[PDB]
Parts: sequence; structure tokens; C-alpha cells
Amino acid sequence: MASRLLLNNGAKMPILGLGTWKSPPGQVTEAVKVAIDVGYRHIDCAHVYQNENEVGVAIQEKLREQVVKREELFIVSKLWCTYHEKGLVKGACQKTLSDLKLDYLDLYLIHWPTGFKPGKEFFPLDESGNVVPSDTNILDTWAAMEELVDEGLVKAIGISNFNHLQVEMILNKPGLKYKPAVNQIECHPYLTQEKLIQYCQSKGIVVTAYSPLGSPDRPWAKPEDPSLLEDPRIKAIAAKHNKTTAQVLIRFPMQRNLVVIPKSVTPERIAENFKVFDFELSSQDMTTLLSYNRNWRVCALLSCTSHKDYPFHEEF
Ligand SMILES: NC(=O)c1ccc[n+]([C@@H]2O[C@H](COP(=O)([O-])OP(=O)(O)OC[C@H]3O[C@@H](n4cnc5c(N)ncnc54)[C@H](OP(=O)(O)O)[C@@H]3O)[C@@H](O)[C@H]2O)c1
Repeated sequence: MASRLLLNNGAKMPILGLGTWKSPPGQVTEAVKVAIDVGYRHIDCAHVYQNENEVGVAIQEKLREQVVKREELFIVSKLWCTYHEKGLVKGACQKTLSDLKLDYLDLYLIHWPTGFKPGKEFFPLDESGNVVPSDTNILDTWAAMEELVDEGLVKAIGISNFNHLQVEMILNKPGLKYKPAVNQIECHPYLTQEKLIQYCQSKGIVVTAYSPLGSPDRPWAKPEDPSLLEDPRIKAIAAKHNKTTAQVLIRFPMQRNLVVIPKSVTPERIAENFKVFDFELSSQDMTTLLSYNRNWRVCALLSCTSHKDYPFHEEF
């Protein structure tokens, strides 16, 4: 199990990264510092997580301390939905770069295929509780993303939460300059993404699996919800390998040739989560974990189910 995957832009991406959604600003600096110390070289960020400045502080201080150099880090951020307009993309990227205190990003993703009404609300909703869209489409936004590469602000561009038809649309875009390097999607044993993964990988697009632990700190969590980390079938596989359930859920996508980005602000867990290069899940382990699929999403973007570009009506 090698530590990095080759992207279609020629760059190598670490298969294990640190997630930062829900990581409070006052805690994420320490989280990122510990992460770097124990070997993470990939941090997944987003303007919408509203902690990019404090992530930036951690990176800047580890660079200053000569712990790591910039070339050795792989920093990922994402274009928020209110910025899909071609004229707004560069600005939003520069804001993220400014917050992160970086010259460039290694990877910049379109966060969701759905464009929102531009303005100061992250989620402009109307009286029906539905999002107020922007008159934007994925192809023009992609052209704008491409320009960021040409200008050297980002080394790679990609997408997130795109279904295979949406990916195909970009791949077939008239005048396409750069194929998406990565499609970051929710993936774990309750949402295995077999067809979407097979499609992306057949196209040379690397898949990053998010919420691999099932996002137990998700705002909407209810006691009746399924729980990956407490699934006795999964705990059993974990016990057999003498690893924690989390380490199993992290190793699972790695063996599918996926990048995985578990989130923690807990120093002990950050270290524990990285300790997954010292064991293997058996072939049957993988088959069994795959059999647990139930099409269950943590992130269903429910306020946007009428958006023309809502990604989760399609089968995959
Ligand atoms: N592109 C997208 O639309 C999208 C959507 C969702 C997420 N993401 C990205 O993917 C990242 C990870 O997904 P996520 O944050 O939804 O959830 P996750 O990584 O599946 O789960 C994180 C939660 O699990 C806990 N945890 C972490 N390590 C643990 C361990 N070893 N044992 C027990 N509990 C543990 C964390 O607690 P503590 O933090 O308290 O330790 C936190 O509550 C996000 O941070 C974000 O970077 C992207």
C-alpha cells in the first residue's frame, strides 16, 4: 500500500488526508499541527467550513518551524455554491488562498454541482424552504476553474458530489482544457458508490471518499440512525485485525484505490486514524463491507432537491 496516488495532471496525492468540516476555528489549528507531526501531508478544506484562516495558521507555523516544506503538502479547498458565476470564481479562490496564507492550492474542487444565488448568504432559501439557484451551469463554471490552473493559482481542479452524468458532461465539454483530476464523494460501507467509482476510475479520475466514519458529529444525527462505528459486524472485523472500528473504516476505501479524509480535532484520534498502513483487510472483508451498502447519505443536500443540477436523483 503506497502512500500517494498519481493524478491525471501528473501530481501525486496522499491517500490519507485530514478532514476539517465541523472542526471549530479555535481547535483546528492544533488539529492540523498534530496531523502534520504524525505524518499527514494532505488537508481537506473549504471556504464554507469557515475555518480556513486557522488551518492556514497551522500550516504557516509548521513551515516556519521547518517541520515540512510547501512542496510536501497537498492542500485542498473547494469553491462554494454562491460563486459558480465565471466572474466570481477567481475571487473566491483568492479569498481561500488569502485565508490559508498560501500561494497556490494543490487541488481546487467545485464543492457541489448546484449554483446558488450570489450574495452574502451561504444558503439563500425561499418560502418553500428550497434553495434560490443561480443562472449558472457546470460547464461554464468548469471553464472558469480551468483558468485558475492556467494562471497558476491551483495545480489541479476537480469536482465534488457530481453524478456520473455530470462528470460525463465535463469530459465531453466543447473546448475542454483540463479533465477533472478528482471527484470527492461520500463513501463508506452504507454508501459504497460502486458504479460511480468504477466509472471515475475507468476515466482516470481519482475518487476521494468523504465521511468515511459516517460523520458521527453531523448536525442532524438521531439515535435511530444507523451507526458505522457501532455496527457489530464491522466491530467484529476490527477485532479480528486488532484494530479500532475507525481504522477499519479508513483502510476500507484505501484498498479500493480511493483517497480518504477522516476528520478529527482530537490529537489521539488524529494519530490513531493515520495508523492504517500496518494491516490489510482480506478479500472477504472487502466483499462483506461492500455488502453492507444501503444507499444511506450523511450529506443529501436536502434543501436543494429541486435545483436543476441536484446530483442525487440519478442512479449514480
Ligand atoms: N465535499 C463534500 O461535500 C464533503 C461533505 C462532507 C465532508 N467532507 C470532508 O470529509 C471530511 C470527513 O468527513 P466528516 O467530517 O463528515 O465525518 P467523518 O470523518 O466520517 O467523521 C468525523 C467524526 O468522527 C469522529 N472521529 C474521528 N476519528 C475517530 C476515531 N478514531 N474514533 C472515534 N471517533 C472518531 C470525530 O470526532 P472528533 O473530531 O471529536 O475527534 C468526528 O466526530 C470532512 O471533515 C470534510 O473535510 C466533504
